[PDB]
Amino acid sequence: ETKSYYQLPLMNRLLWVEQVAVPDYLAGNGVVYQTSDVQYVIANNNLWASPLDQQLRNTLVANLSSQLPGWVVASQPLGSDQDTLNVTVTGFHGRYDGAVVISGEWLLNHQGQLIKRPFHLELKQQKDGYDEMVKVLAQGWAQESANIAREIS
Repeated sequence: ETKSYYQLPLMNRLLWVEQVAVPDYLAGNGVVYQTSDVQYVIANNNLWASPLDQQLRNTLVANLSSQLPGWVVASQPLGSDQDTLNVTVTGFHGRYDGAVVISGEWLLNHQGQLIKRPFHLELKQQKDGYDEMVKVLAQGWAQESANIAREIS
């Protein structure tokens, strides 16, 4: 009966982070739990406090800002000569064995020059429950932000 809501915590050269694309199964209200090799279930009582695609974008901006001191990173356009970052997140969920999964692809554009990279991370949840699942998803999303920053540097 208890309803719980979740938020990912929020942490020159110009970098505009565009809207993060997510598929339908991750774009609902509920956090996703993969119950088997084939099935992903949307929780009914454990929900994102704001749209996951917005949370992914805002935390990516904050995470990138903290590791790129020579850059200005924003979710709103910054300048005509800016670089752009477009991300698709195809996995962002817990799994029946205690793993959490983060997957997708990012595309950096500098005046038409491109770097396009897939990502896939899997982390183990140490304690049970949706709180820990989301904590570990946020940790993995921060790790992916570090991967992108290392490339951007």
